[PDB]
Amino acid sequence: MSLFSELPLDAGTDEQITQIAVSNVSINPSLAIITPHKILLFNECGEKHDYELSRNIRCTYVQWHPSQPIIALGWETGAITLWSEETKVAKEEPNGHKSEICLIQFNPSGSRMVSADIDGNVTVWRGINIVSQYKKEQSITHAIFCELNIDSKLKSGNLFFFGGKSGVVCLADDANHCSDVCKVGGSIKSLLFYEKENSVIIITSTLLLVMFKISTSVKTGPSKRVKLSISGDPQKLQSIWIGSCLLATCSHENMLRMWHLDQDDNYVLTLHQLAQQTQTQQGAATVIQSTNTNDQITSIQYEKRGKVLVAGTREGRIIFWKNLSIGSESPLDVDEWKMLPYVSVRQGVNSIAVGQNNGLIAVQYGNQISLVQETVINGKMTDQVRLLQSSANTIKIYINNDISNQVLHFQSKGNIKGLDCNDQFMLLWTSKTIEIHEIIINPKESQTKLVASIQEKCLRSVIHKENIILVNDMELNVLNFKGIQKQNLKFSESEGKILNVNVLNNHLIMWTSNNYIRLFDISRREVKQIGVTRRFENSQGQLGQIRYCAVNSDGSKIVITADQRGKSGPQADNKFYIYDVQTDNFLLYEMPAKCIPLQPYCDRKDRKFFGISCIINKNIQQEKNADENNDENEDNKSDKSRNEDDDEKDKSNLEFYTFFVTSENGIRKQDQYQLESSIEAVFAIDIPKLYFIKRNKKTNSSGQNYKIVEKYLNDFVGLEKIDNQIKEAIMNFSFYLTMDNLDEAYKSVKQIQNPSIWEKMASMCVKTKRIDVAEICLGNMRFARGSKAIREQKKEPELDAQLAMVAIQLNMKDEAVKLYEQSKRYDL
Amino acid sequence: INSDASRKDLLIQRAEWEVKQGNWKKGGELYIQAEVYKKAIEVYVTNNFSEGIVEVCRNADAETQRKEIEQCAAYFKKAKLHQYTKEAYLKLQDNKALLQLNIDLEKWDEAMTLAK
Amino acid sequence: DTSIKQGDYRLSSKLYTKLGNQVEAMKCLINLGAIDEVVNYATMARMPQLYILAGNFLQTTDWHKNPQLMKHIITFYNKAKAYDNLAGFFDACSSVEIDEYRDYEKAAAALNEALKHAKKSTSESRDFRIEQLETKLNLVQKFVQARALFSSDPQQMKQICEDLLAQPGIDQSVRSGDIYAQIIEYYYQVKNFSQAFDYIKKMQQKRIILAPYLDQEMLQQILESQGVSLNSKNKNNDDEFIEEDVPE
Amino acid sequence: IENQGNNQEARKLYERAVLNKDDRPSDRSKIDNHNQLCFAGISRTSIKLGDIQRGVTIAKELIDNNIVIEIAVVCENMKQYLEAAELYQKSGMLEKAASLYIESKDFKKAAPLISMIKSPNLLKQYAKAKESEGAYNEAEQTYEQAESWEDVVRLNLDKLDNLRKAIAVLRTKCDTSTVCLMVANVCEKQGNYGELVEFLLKAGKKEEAFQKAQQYNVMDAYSDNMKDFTL
Repeated sequence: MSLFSELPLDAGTDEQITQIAVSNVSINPSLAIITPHKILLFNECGEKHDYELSRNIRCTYVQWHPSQPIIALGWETGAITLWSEETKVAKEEPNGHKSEICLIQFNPSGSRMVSADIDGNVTVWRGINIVSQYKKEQSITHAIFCELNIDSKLKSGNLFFFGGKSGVVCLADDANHCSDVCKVGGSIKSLLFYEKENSVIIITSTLLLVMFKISTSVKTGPSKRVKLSISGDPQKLQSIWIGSCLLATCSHENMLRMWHLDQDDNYVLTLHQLAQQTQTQQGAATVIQSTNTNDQITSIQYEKRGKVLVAGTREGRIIFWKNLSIGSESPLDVDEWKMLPYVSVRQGVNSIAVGQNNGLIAVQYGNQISLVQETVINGKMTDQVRLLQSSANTIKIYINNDISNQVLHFQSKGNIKGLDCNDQFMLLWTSKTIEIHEIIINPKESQTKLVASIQEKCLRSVIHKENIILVNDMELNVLNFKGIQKQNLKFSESEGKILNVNVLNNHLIMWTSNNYIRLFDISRREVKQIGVTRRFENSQGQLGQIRYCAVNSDGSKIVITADQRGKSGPQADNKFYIYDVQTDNFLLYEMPAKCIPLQPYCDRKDRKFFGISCIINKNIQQEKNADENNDENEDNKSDKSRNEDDDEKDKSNLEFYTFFVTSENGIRKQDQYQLESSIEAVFAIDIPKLYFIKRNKKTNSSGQNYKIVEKYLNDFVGLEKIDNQIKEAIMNFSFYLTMDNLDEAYKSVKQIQNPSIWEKMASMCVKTKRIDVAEICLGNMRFARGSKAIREQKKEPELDAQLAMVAIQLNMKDEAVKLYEQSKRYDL
Repeated sequence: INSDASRKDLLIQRAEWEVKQGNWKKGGELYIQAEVYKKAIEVYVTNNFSEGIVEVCRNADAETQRKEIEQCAAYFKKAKLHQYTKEAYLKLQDNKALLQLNIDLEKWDEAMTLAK
Repeated sequence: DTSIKQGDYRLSSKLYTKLGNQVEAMKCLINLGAIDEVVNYATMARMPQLYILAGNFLQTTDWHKNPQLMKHIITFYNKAKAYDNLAGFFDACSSVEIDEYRDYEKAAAALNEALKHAKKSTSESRDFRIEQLETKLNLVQKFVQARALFSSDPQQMKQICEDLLAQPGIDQSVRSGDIYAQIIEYYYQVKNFSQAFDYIKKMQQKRIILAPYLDQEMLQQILESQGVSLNSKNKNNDDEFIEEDVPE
Repeated sequence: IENQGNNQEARKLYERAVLNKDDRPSDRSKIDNHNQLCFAGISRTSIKLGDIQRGVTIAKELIDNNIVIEIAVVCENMKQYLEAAELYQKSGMLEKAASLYIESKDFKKAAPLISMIKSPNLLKQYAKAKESEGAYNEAEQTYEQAESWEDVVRLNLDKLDNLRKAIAVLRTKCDTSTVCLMVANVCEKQGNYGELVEFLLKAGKKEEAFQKAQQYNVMDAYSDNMKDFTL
């Protein structure tokens, strides 16, 4: 499902490395390197910048702006510097501090900042201007901006809490109002903030986790003092926040502790999974040391954008975890977490730094440095063209030739960030440049030639006809093959930052961080915005936070799967939305809580037909079953022996559902498909075929291959015989039967008639639980045996028995068994 | 009434904050006092302690706590406490409960004699 | 009627519903002890009397832990315009909050809502009810004032706390045990163990148990400061309470 | 013969069958079932052939509900909406009947339907029908009661100019900035602009409100409220 690309980097400096930092600006990451003398800057490619920020005055601290490329720096003399790389401007305050900087920290907004020195002076600044100063005893180790749940007039982002080796924590603001909470004492290693209960979490060297509740005018003792069973070094212990309320702690030990606050449950991740990885990888001529899975982890870091947890062992290994728990709430147990293949390191890792740019990781071991990036499997579909990004450079091209599907393996110069196609050309964009190629299709061989290459920077590029729309976070311009700018369009700042886009036919949609939806049309030679901006806001209130969006063929219907974010509560929302441009309303469809929608998929041609992928939420169903089974259920005998364990090896929690959308009745469920564990993701949806990505576990290489799997729909299996005009009639009948519009379905069926069509009609009638139309279809079949069986079976008050009779007449055995079980009938 | 109610309520409250730290048997016995049946039965359900239930039912008033003994006997029957069910039914003398026990026990001779 | 006599409340309720006698059906369903069908038939029937009956039945049940129950109670009392019943419901909510969560601000908000709904009522005793509510509200607000003054003023602590304690019938609105406990806790914060123990004694002679309102570790430190065993004092206090109950 | 599309032959075939089964009075159960089926057939074929009156009548006396529902579905699918609506009402399922009444020009009978059932989507569609008709105050109240009050304030701007009622509406609908500038608009046509000051203070859109107030010399109240946000 994902791959990790590692690039070793040359330090190029005789002096030993001290500190590293990674930029968090959504595009064009920058690396700050702090040595005792020189300050170095690295780009995304890892080459030394021509300009250097090294200064005679020693650099002692560095910090990145949460949403801006402007860097904040603190010298050994207490002077502060604010430096913008994009414009190359330096603004240094001479009277920053009278003592060496110990830590710098930014608020989530990026406006106010808190700087502290060893002597205990803590100054809160606006940009580069001093706002307020506090003199506190002893050095303050850390200071984090706090957002307490206070009234709007009293609410302000200037509030922050700071902790130190003196064990004194106080609430302070930019208005010089210092409310000394104080309390506790000693060397406080780490302090964390919790929003729901306005709580403070303290980890000290005393091996005691402290859970304070703080109010503006009310002070109270700790709610609970948790004792930690840790065999590692207490000083080295570090903890990180995972999800909504999870806490992950490691103290230079083989064990990783996780605590969940909602039920206060503790569970431990071990490194025996590393032993499993070694066993699965030591199946060929690979030089790997013996399985010493008792090693200690130097550092642990988490990234929200990739939902990826990275841990570094001191023997030279890097281990990855994926958060499979849908929604923003924290995982509850080990089963939700997934363990990704590891990457070996030459020597023991020292430092791990995380930047929110494709989950960029800077790994430092000894005096050596390296970059780690994540590449998610991506797939592009156009007519007769399938593009698969199997690796950073390897590209799988599939061409639909009726004699035999043609497979091509293309090798690029290096890593590729994004792919697109339009059935004529293919367009790739990487961190370096953008390339366009033309694929020549011949029965003997399919050849691809590079049309051109343009060196421009953009987030997402969409090719259409002969022009490319390049979209960046705040703008979108149009380019031609030569590279001229016909036009550009901007966006307002208050709308937020554009998160992601989707494109289909001649309609493209995108959504921003503030749940704003924008629609554009590219059918015209120049792109044009259709309609007006629409906030994801209902008249009753905000529906939630957008998670995934999709658009149908004509752009009339838009499918949305969003998270309501119920304030540290229910796991997002399992009910999805459909939006109509004509009525400008967001209809809401409710689906049973046993499943959670994950990602929608819209049919290329049909406006009404679409599909939804679903994840089966195992934990809630297990809890409900445990609660329900403990009620007057004792010693149930027979017909219960190991019917729930051995079937989970090939069956995963991935399901597919099909739906028809109309403005009259809304949403109706059509069919359900079960996805095996081999299937990795849904590639695309087509009228005759469904495409999926399948892992090749049998591959003996380090990286398992990925293949495209084509499957036929439940109403199309068996009919292997010329599909040219049949699909229209089949879809019309299915829609009319879902609508229960019997007369229209009959009049549509009349014009064609065919025995295979007749048996398919009977199958739809069986699956839709309608008998009389099934009898009519069997009569049109002129199958005397089934009709005789039906007439014999008509003497039954239960229609389920008759439906099972029809199913066994058309050779559906397990469906007949299920119907027999549902009807409480065993003699038949 | 008022003084007894006040004292019993205060000691049951203290019982609540003490059982929060954890005391189930000694506390349950200390705070029996008079008519603490709801809290006592909740404690017994939590601890699956039926001996205290039998003590309460044998110490219960005959003409006022009849339904309490009936539900205690039902709990005994659902917990396979056959002898406790028999003695509680003998104290009850109700044909409904006896017939329910006879039909649930899957036997028919005592069914003869009770139906006759 | 035969089903009512025999306890077949479901059949009798269904027969009354099919006959149009909805009040008998509601009585039978209340006797059945099920909530959902009662709420549903109250919603479809739209009879204010049935709304009041359903609201009272839900008031009897555990409306505290279920927000839907109190939402339905409020909706029923709004539809039936039972302003007095809704005011009494809000007063009971505030009383329970004071009794077992000690959240006096939420209690004050509930008392304000009850006062508003009583001011929307038309009963003959409404004004009386109103004044009762406001009196309680006033006392609660005064205590709430002190709850804020934990940031600013000690002398205002002493003055307001003594004024509230001296008011007869204060426990009907604000429990004096909480006031004494917060006085003792503040004195421990100042570490004036002499006055802390004096107020501990004063709280003792009012014949209310110290444990519900005061932390045990607080009390044991304060008594260790004086230098006397807490167990013997507690036993003596219990014996004195029993000996005071004996003549009463 | 209704599958083949030959509508005329259905009438005579069904009539002959009806006469033949009416000639025999014995075993009335099967005869009645066949009569119901044939009556449904003549009803549907007459509706498809435009013989509305006889078809709707013979649908009326028939008692089987699901068959009547199917006939109503067919007749609303072809051209006839209102007759389908009365057939829906007489078949026991009326929500689609109310939807069609508010779809058609039958608001007089749709008013009781809005009265007992509280369907908010039905209320929104009824208000849309009213604003299409031209009744501004009736659609105004209908939008007030369901949830759609954003257009209520702009319609008050256009003709109603009911400022006190609008103020009451925002105090019962949890006003946001979108309506907080609607009320800037409502107070623009007063000449006092103080209520504009308080409304835009409630808005949080406190930049252009600042310059508008200082252009109109109302620094007293606006500065009094704004001395706590920015300096």
